[PDB]
Amino acid sequence: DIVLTQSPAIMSASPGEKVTMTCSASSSVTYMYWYQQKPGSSPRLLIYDTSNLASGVPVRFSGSGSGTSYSLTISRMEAEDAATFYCQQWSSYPLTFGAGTKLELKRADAAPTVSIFPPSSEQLTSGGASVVCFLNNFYPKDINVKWKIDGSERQNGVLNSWTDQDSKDSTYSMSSTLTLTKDEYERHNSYTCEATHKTSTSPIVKSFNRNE
Amino acid sequence: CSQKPSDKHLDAIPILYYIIFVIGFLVNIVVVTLFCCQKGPKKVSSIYIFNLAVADLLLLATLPLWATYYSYRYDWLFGPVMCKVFGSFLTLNMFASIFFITCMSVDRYQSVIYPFLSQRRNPWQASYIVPLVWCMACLSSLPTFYFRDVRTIEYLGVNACIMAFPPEKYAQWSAGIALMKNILGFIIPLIFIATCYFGIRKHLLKTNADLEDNWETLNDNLKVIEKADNAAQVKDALTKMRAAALDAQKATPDFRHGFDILVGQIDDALKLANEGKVKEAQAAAEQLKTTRNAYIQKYLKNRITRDQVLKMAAAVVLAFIICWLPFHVLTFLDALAWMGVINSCEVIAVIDLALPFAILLGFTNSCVNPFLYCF
Amino acid sequence: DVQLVESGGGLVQPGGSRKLSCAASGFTFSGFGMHWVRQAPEKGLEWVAYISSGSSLIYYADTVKGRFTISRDNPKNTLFLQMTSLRSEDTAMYFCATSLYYGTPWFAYWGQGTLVTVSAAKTTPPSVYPLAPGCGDTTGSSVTLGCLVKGYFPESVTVTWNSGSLSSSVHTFPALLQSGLYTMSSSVTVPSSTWPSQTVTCSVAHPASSTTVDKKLEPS
Amino acid sequence: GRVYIHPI
Repeated sequence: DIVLTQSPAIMSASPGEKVTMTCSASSSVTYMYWYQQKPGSSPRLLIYDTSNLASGVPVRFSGSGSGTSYSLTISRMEAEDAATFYCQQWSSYPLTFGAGTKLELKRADAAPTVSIFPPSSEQLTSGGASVVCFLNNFYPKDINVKWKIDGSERQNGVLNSWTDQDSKDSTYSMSSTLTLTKDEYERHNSYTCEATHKTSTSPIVKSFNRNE
Repeated sequence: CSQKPSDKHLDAIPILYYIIFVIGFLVNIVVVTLFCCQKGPKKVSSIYIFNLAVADLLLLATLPLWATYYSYRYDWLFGPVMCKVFGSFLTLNMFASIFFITCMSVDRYQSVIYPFLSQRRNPWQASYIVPLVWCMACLSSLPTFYFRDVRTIEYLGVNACIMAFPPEKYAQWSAGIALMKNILGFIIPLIFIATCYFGIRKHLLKTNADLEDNWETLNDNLKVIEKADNAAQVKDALTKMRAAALDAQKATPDFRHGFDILVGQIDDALKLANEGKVKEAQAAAEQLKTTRNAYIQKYLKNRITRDQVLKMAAAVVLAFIICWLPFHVLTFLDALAWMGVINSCEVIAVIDLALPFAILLGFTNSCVNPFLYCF
Repeated sequence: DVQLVESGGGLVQPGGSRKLSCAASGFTFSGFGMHWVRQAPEKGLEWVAYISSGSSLIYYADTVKGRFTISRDNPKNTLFLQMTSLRSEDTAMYFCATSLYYGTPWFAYWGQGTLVTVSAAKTTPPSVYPLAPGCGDTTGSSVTLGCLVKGYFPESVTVTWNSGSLSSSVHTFPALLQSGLYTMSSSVTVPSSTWPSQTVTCSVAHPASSTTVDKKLEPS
Repeated sequence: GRVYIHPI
């Protein structure tokens, strides 16, 4: 029943930096445990019994704390460390985890590569109309996207999905799909995919007109 | 200091438990059934052998449950009642076994130093000693009956059959009961068994030495009689033969017939010497040579039984010390760790690693013990 | 080498039941306690249950207590978790994890995990629409293409791109829920020398419906 | 902590 609160929830770090994340408990805790988990895989044990390093774990990882305050520390940040870290307490059953701490790899800022796509012939002959817009390889992850049909802002029927941090270049990509009826699609001409990002003072725009 | 010690040491523990179970169990079955065949009409040592092999038989009979206990890694699944009955029953069979071994050492001591104790009132005394041994063993197993219970251990996630001492003074009760096991389960039996071995070795060795002494004086005095024709010489040599024959008389098993016949012949030959007849006394000395030379056969029987009995006593002492010594050493310094004297983490870890093997070493004493005593 | 393999996941209607299995190999199973630990989609880990090596000590989480039943089969080296009265809150990825140490409350060996989706929706195969540029975009720049997977259920699908030899940057985007169904997309960047002279296909595998689609991406 | 688990 012990509530675990990890802070910060999302943090970044460059290679060769010291990383420290905190895990505070409501009640007192006997032993604290630390697990690492990467996207698409199972967790692995980092720290057992508050401050003991698990077998096969690098010496950079260290755990500390007592009472109601614990912490995990990577002495020297490595590119292989960027993952999600959980703390799990034991003082009396049941067992409880924390929400986790997503440690992303800090990186130079990258502007998104925007490419827009009109609905295919299959979807049109089916009856629906989805206009897709891809923002590839940008940093930081924070980015805003506005769809505009004939200059009018449209946000009903938009889906934005961010990938996990790409392991190849430590970058982010996001997909924005504007779904709507084929009838409404055929009644307009200009479809504009705008995206404000940190890397540019003016919005990054990719548009198309059906008159092309 | 504190780490998780290597727990992969108890993989072969239940296998050893089952090996000791089948070997010691079959052996004790053979011995107990042999007592069920020959019975032994009103004997002392046979009764102690039977009760001893019975206690060991019940101990090894309770071994499989503890083998299953080590199989599931300290997880007891049989309930608190079985933890009480089988734990206190295991301890009861242990104390009964050790106490019976000590009592057998006492009975052998009395049977060797005092061959006077050869009456049928000794079995009737055993009819009170055996219930007294079981009574002292039960009153010794009472702490293992009042505290042995099942408790939940959350850090191990395991319901363990442990000694449920009051958590307020748990270390003090643990070291105290451990000291009770050291004093009552080894110290006193080692004092009794040890003193018995020193007694049998002293009396036996000095006895054989005096036997060779007297015998050699016999042959010397006879050779003196054969080649000396004087008045007051054959009489004195016959006196030496009679005295050395009376001191060598102490050899209780036939034997008393030979020694007594020799004393009588030397006495009559001395009667011929006190009258002045020297030649007849010398011919009687030749007849003495015929008797002693015709009676050297059993003189070797005494020596053979000397060697065998010596190796038996030494074998018993070495067996008990070698087997039950490590368990009480680890229990002693473990009790020192309970009272705060030993606070080294890896040392206490080594204690917790080596204790089960020592327990199986005492159970090994209960296994080979009928092989040593009965055969 | 410790191997824990989960099985028995799938789509369950609310109120129903399920039986999750955990095959263990590489160690003596009848000696260490076992744990069930789940993880909700886009959320963190959650300890579910624990059973001892001799089934003498069992602990349930308050969320599943009174409904789930953890059992053990040592002669067959198998862990079982019977889930009764399933609800949407129980939709998660279920792992069986142990410590290989008496039964301590930490997890040093995790399994592959099996997905359990609790919903009254019907299993729907995905509708794959190829995403190619509108006109030529004849600036010689590198070509970015995609495939839009719309309207499927349950959650897991896999898009594998078969294009030119290497020289492709693939981005698989996580699935979101719209109109009660799952929808996601996948992009790939290839040089302007390949497409459309070379064939670039996207493969969408939905094993929940046991359907596999291959889109060829023709220019529009 | 520490408890006595051994049979004897």
